[PDB]
Amino acid sequence: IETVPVKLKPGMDGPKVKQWPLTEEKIKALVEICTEMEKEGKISKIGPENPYNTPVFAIKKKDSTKWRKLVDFRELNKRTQDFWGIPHPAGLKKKKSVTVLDVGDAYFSVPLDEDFRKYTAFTIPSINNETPGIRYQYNVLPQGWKGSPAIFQSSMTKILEPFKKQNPDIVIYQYMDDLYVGSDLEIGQHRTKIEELRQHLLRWYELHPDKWTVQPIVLPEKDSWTVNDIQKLVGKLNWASQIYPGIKVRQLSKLLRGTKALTEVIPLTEEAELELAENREILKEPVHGVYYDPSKDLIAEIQKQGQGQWTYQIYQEPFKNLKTGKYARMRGAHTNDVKQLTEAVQKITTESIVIWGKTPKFKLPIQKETWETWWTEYWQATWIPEWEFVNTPPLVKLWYQ
Amino acid sequence: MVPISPIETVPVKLKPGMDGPKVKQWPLTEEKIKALVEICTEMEKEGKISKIGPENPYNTPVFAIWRKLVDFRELNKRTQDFWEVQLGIPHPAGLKKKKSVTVLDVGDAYFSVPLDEDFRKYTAFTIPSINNETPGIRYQYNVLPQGWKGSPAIFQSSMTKILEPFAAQNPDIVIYQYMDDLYVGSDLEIGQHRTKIEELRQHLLRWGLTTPDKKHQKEPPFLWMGYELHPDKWTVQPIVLPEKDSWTVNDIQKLVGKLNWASQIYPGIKVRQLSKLLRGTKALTEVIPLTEEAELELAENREILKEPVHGVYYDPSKDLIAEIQKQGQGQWTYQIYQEPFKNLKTGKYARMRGAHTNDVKQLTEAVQKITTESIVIWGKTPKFKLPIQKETWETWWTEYWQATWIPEWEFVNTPPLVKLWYQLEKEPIVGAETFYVDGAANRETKLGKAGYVTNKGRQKVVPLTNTTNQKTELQAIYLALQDSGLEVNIVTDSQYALGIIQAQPDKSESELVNQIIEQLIKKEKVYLAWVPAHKGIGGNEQVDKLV
Ligand SMILES: Cc1c(Oc2ccccc2OCCn2ccc(=O)[nH]c2=O)cc(CC2CC2)c2ccc(C#N)cc12
Repeated sequence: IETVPVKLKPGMDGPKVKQWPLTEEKIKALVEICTEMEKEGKISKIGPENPYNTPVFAIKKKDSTKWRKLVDFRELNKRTQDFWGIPHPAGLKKKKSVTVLDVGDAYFSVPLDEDFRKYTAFTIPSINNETPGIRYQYNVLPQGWKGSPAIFQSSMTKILEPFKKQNPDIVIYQYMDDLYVGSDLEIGQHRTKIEELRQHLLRWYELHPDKWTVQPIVLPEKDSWTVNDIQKLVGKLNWASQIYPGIKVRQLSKLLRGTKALTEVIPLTEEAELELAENREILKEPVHGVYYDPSKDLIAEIQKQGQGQWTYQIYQEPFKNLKTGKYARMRGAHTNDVKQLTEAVQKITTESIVIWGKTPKFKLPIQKETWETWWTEYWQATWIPEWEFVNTPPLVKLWYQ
Repeated sequence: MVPISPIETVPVKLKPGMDGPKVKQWPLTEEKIKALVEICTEMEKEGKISKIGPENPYNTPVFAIWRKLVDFRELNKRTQDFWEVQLGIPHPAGLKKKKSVTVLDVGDAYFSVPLDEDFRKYTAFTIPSINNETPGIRYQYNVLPQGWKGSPAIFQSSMTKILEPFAAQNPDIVIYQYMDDLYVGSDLEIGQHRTKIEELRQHLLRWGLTTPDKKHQKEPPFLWMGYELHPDKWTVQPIVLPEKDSWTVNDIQKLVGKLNWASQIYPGIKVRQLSKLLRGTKALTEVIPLTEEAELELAENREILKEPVHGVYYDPSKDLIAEIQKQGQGQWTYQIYQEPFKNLKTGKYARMRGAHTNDVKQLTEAVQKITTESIVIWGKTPKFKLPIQKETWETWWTEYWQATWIPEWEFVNTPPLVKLWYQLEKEPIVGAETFYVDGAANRETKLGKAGYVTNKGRQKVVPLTNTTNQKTELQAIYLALQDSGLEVNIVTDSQYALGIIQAQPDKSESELVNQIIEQLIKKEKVYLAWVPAHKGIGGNEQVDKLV
């Protein structure tokens, strides 16, 4: 009910990001939504004296046909001053289950600092540039802005104070417009407790971190090896030697002596079996000296494995993986690679939010134009991470398969 | 006197840390001075400007060309940034046919909208006196000055705010604002349409805005932004292609711009051979001859531009179709239409600057471009007709290491068809010979060797001059492809060669890569395997090529 002054970083002007084209149905949905919000005072129209702009588009979240309004506040977020910190809950990732709630509506009750409102301007575009776009700015705390949770932290703490005092075994975390609730109950008791918390938030996405861990490097176990089998094995072990110190491949390369056919069976010598066993024992241990640095960026790499299978690695230093995984979920994206990649980006980003409380920078195996053309059609999250595009096919593909 | 409605001003400020302009006034001839005194006298009579005292320290130069012209370049440098919604013009192919159409220009556009009074003191200018024997006459603007940075945006926003209620209470008509003109269209009967035009100019008159009282000075066909708009169709204004036996870089730029302009309705325009000459630009004066490909290309451009072609208007009740054809040398042509041989518009796409490429990737990029253009113009993605079999696309995207997607499309059997020219095996081949390849080069002498040793005892080492490591690795693979049967397993350590081949090109700028592609096309089965170098892997002989 009282506005807190908000400013920008020194020497930085407001965002001036071009609005990209939208389909007619998304434009109509945003027209209806923004009209309703204008009748409720959440946004107000602006004149040409406001040169700032932030992209906007429309989505449809899970299990809902209602269009939702999504603002790409990335540029404004990184141009907004740093708000200060609550240490990340290191036990949220250790809990048995976590449920994500959309507490975005609660932001619309808190007014926004007047002098800052000119920086949240956005444009509903028109088809074929026929008429001028409909320009708005926010009067209250907008969803997607990084200052909205920072400002609401006191109010949110006051709201959840009884629930936190009631169940000390339930971890509560907040990121952007989402509230993460970790516990160890039963799925039924979990859902009933979530209904209790959502009505507790009313009067004022099952995710199990235990079923996801880190993945070791595994070598084949065969009774007969071909020249090709041993060539691939030596390639993979040589690659893993960048990660593990003691990997050696000389006794296995000694078997390849000569110009043999690739399909010819080669029996393993005893020295070769010994070297392979030592390499197994080395791979069974974790990686040497792998730490998380909150001052550094998180990098995520995604490889397409085919047949709807995808691998990913989150690291900070090359060969120092903080997390690895393999998203192979099939949910109505059998014939669309971009939809699969987008859902994978969303899941990986969510995991990254749970573990470290921030999003990673993605390296996407897709051409810039395809992704930029289609990614908003399958996006369902309220946040947006950063991404770049790898254009050279990496060789370490099958080494993660 | 009927009370006119007020137009609320737009608060304007200067850029932060800057002050108003202070530019010395130019010396003018006595004739020019008298002319400016008459003009500014009538203007002050009309209320556009007002005399100011000596307190105002800001000044803007003025000239007479009689017509008064104020040079606001410094104030434009010192004025804040505005939001201009004129970023890209509407395309005629996006318009929808209307039975009746009317153009209403707004006379005295910027001179009918008031200026923020706190900002008027920055628009001060002086008229020099005769012989400079008296103080020059000081004036400031009360309305939007033409040539000032903020006039278009403020005028457009004010006009929008005025037009909102009339458009709200008239859903059966369509109104467009553009610069100093309004364009109104409706499918009503001509009498009812003219009536609603009278109501519209009355509603604009309630705010003090005038329209053409006579028969509207512009009737079809309308000439606008290089376009011809007709009652039933649209096209581009006739082209003007200069012909001179000595061409410059600037003339090549103008010719390229004009051909690209004509390509939006004339299908089949090609501009590659003329655009290749723009390498090494920034020198507008030059004499660049043309090759036979460029001369035949421009001759074909005159051949297509020989007879006029028209485009139709958009009908939302019918499907939107876009069809693509391959032209060769990275060139692609497309047509967007709703009924056969009645194009909404046309266009072309040229492949990006790259070392290697294939036709499927280029077709994908053209599809993305057409999709974005279609979302701009019509707000939807069209259905595609593509010269590529469903199975070919299936194999491509299922085996491609990158993620890719094409929206809803169907196969059209119009040669040349896009196809996959080779497919590498996933597992080694039984019964096929195994070629262990290797190459190496001396960094100083540029001398190298490339060759192979196989499981059947076949061997070859070839010496090479003026080469590199990468070239000798590619050369080695190529030697194995030349001397092997229709089925071959190949073992290399070249991460470079594997990087090139795993990108699946069907055409390259490197002749060696193209010869490799031609060899792969002739093969029944090829399995390419990679091993680490210098790891004592028997077979892979780095020492055989290092001699
Ligand atoms: C009359 C007019 C424009 O006219 C229209 C105004 C309102 C709705 C549809 C309109 O045209 C639809 C297509 N069309 C076009 C011409 C014609 O005779 N009949 C017709 O059905 C639309 C634009 C498109 C641009 C403004 C958006 C114009 C642009 C320039 C000029 C001139 N001079 C006139 C314009």
